[PDB]
Amino acid sequence: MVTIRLARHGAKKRPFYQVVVADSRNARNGRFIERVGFFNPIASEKEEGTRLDLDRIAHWVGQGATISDRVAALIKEVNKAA
Amino acid sequence: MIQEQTMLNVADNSGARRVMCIKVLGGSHRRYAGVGDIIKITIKEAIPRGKVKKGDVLKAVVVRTKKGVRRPDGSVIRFDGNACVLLNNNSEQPIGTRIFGPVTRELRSEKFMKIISLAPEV
Amino acid sequence: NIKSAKKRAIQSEKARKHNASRRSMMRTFIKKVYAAIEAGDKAAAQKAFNEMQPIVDRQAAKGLIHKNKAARHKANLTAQINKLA
Amino acid sequence: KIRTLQGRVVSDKMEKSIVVAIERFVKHPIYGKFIKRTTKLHVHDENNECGIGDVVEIRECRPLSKTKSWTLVRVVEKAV
RNA sequence: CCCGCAGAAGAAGCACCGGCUAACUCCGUGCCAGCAGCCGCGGUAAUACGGAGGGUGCAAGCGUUAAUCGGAAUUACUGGGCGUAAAGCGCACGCAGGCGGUUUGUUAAGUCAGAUGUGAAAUCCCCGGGCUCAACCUGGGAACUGCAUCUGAUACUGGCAA
RNA sequence: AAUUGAAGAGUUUGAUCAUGGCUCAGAUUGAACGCUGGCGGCAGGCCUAACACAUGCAAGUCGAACGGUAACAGGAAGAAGCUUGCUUCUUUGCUGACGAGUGGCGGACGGGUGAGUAAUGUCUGGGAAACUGCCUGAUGGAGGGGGAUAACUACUGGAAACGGUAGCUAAUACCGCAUAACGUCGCAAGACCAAAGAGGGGGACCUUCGGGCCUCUUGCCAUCGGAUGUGCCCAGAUGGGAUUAGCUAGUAGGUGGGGUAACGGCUCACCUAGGCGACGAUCCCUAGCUGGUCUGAGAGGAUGACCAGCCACACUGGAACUGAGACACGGUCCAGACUCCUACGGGAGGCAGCAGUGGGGAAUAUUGCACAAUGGGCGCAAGCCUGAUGCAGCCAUGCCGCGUG
Ligand SMILES: [Mg+2]
Ligand SMILES: [Mg+2]
Ligand SMILES: [Mg+2]
Ligand SMILES: [Mg+2]
Ligand SMILES: [Mg+2]
Ligand SMILES: [Mg+2]
Ligand SMILES: [Mg+2]
Ligand SMILES: [Mg+2]
Ligand SMILES: [Mg+2]
Ligand SMILES: [Mg+2]
Ligand SMILES: [Mg+2]
Ligand SMILES: [Mg+2]
Ligand SMILES: [Mg+2]
Ligand SMILES: [Mg+2]
Ligand SMILES: [Mg+2]
Ligand SMILES: [Mg+2]
Ligand SMILES: [Mg+2]
Ligand SMILES: [Mg+2]
Ligand SMILES: [Mg+2]
Ligand SMILES: [Mg+2]
Ligand SMILES: [Mg+2]
Ligand SMILES: [Mg+2]
Ligand SMILES: [Mg+2]
Ligand SMILES: [Mg+2]
Ligand SMILES: [Mg+2]
Ligand SMILES: [Mg+2]
Ligand SMILES: [Mg+2]
Ligand SMILES: [Mg+2]
Repeated sequence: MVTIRLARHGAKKRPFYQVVVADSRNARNGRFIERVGFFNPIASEKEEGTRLDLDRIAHWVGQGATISDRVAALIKEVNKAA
Repeated sequence: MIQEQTMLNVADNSGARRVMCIKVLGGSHRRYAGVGDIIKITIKEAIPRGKVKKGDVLKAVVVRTKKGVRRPDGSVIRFDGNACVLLNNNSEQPIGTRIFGPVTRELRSEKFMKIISLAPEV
Repeated sequence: NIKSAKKRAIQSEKARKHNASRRSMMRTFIKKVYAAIEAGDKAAAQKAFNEMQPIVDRQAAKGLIHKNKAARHKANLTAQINKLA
Repeated sequence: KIRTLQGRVVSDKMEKSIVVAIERFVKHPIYGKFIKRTTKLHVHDENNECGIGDVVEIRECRPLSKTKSWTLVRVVEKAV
């Protein structure tokens, strides 16, 4: 079944994840279906640090995708509407 | 029952396929080798990357023969062909590491224990 | 080779024998049908079909011939029998 | 039609085993001159009807044989 | 990452200097020992060998070797040649193939136009953002010069006709 | 805003211009060696022998499917260590838990490699005849029976690997029987197919005090969808050679039978006599393809490590079984090559997973740490597993920064 998860395109000691929808069986940084956000956990308090096209995530969870554990947090941490 | 001119098959991974006996060792004027005796052989034909080349001259112990072997009750074990296992000249002892086809317990010879240990049958 | 799912090896044999028998018995009842068609007996031909239909449909359900494989067989047989029955 | 092909006949002499020539011009990918790159196709035509020299319209069907993935649609012209 | 502590304290090498090519003298040697990417240096004043002083070049690297492309328009499509320098077959006839005067009509394959879809992400590039800088990491664009489908345009080329 | 970028020199001659090779300045490298060598950040690290491999580790998990107790942990009617509340053994699986076994799901992923393959490949663009585990929408299912068996017990053969008898037992193992439509065959009439339970808490009421009953959860069966994955067909493109010009009998097509999840010479029988080929078949040689990488002003030339996609292989040749998926990387079977064990009768094994070793070479690293993160398997969960991964160690191998004042 398809899934929403973090690919780790970071860089030793300063991780920076892509968040992707893909066949759960593939590699954590391998073939995916589409990209649907990102999540810099070193965001720094400056500006940005967790952009996340919700209305797609939506779409796939409609089509049956499961979500990670971390991602699930981020969504319920983006809040949702504000 | 082998003698000079007799061809033999090979019961090991020596690389020799066909050998000839050019001598029956073990006694002046001695005609036959059989059972499990040591013979001197020349190599009539061998595979292309074996432990031995054709034309090589060394010893071997006969381990299978058409004439076979009698046992202390009268029975006989007879083989469809004659086979020997190549040995190194200044040591007897087998040049190969694997043995093929059955052999007889007559080889209980100390120096041929590896030959029984290996080898499928009897 | 040494790893738990040695178990799997011995398992797939239990399975294999199971399916082997039901797989034969099935193609037997299938044979009985093509037999009558080659014979000429339209009745035994229908008689054969009506006893094999369930066991095919049935096997499929159980899943050693899953779906359409059955279908084809019925379809085929049905044509044959009333081709001259 | 989801696309169609034209082409002359080239060979009719075989129980529906019709093969058709197709002709394109193409710019040589290296020296720019335009040359004739021909294509032959093995097409089905039930009850054999075209004849060597006929222009014919053709369409891509599923496999009718190891070789055949095209039936014909219409004929055009004859007695070349 | 931050604060204190001691004391310049632990921390410079390699190739080159005849021309190409940035950098010159002396001593030794004497067609020897030897150098050399190419030219070519060495037989008594060697800026070319070896050493030394000085200098030039690079620096935790520096040289040598190997390897791709470049300069090479030296396989020339863009972008070359064959009288005498490499190169016109000894001559002809001709199949395939390439090319083909001039007119009108038709076709719409080559050609041209538009629309749609597709051209994975990374990479490259532009504008930013984050690690003290940079390498590195990242947002977003741009680009992927391509392919196909549909509809059109008919001057040129191809097809058909006369 | 976003490819807006192009240089020449040395050397045939006494000298010259031309012709023409040789050479040089530049970028680039998974590099090696020689001299030298201070620190850090990111990266790279067997290019050779798809050579051969010692040892550890690289796939398990679920007691909320099942009978269960062998280990250690408690508790227990009751027997006790007794220093009368602190507690010892007989036992008792009573539950916390759990070796072994049955069962379930995963061992088809992740990770390795480039051998074979000039096309069951790859890239581009398309097509019709198919299946699709877990996840998800919809609609109903989930009745009632049966015979087994491992474990275990006894006896017994082996040095070991691992067996032989006889019993004995549970289930989400297995099979009938029912039920059967918007499913399958069928123009129709008709005919035909399925399943499994397990927990959590709970008012009466009460039961053989185990539970019914209520209640929610989770799994189980069927049909049609989705989603994804995969199978298949067409066209173009994707190395070289004529000192290779002819190739082809399942060959090309048809008809029918069979077959596959599916179209199909896929297979067969019979018929037609076709099919390919100088727009390069056949034969031979070499080769995984791509995105892209280097270079070049471009056009090109060269290239396919590291990252991502596809294919292919898993000691060599061949096979199939299980399964939704394999003709299976740490599965099975046969043959082979080769290695290990042995009490000599017989057994066992495959690093192109990680590290490591021998060998080859000019040359390429530690038998490290951790599941903390991310990702994967299983579990309601807690968790367990994870050489994927995240880190660390080694080498100036490269890039970048900095210092040695
Ligand atoms: Mg049929
Ligand atoms: Mg100068
Ligand atoms: Mg010098
Ligand atoms: Mg001097
Ligand atoms: Mg050039
Ligand atoms: Mg010229
Ligand atoms: Mg000349
Ligand atoms: Mg002439
Ligand atoms: Mg004209
Ligand atoms: Mg892209
Ligand atoms: Mg900055
Ligand atoms: Mg015209
Ligand atoms: Mg001169
Ligand atoms: Mg050193
Ligand atoms: Mg257990
Ligand atoms: Mg190869
Ligand atoms: Mg069942
Ligand atoms: Mg029924
Ligand atoms: Mg039941
Ligand atoms: Mg057919
Ligand atoms: Mg150029
Ligand atoms: Mg790798
Ligand atoms: Mg195999
Ligand atoms: Mg199967
Ligand atoms: Mg292995
Ligand atoms: Mg290893
Ligand atoms: Mg060595
Ligand atoms: Mg690793």
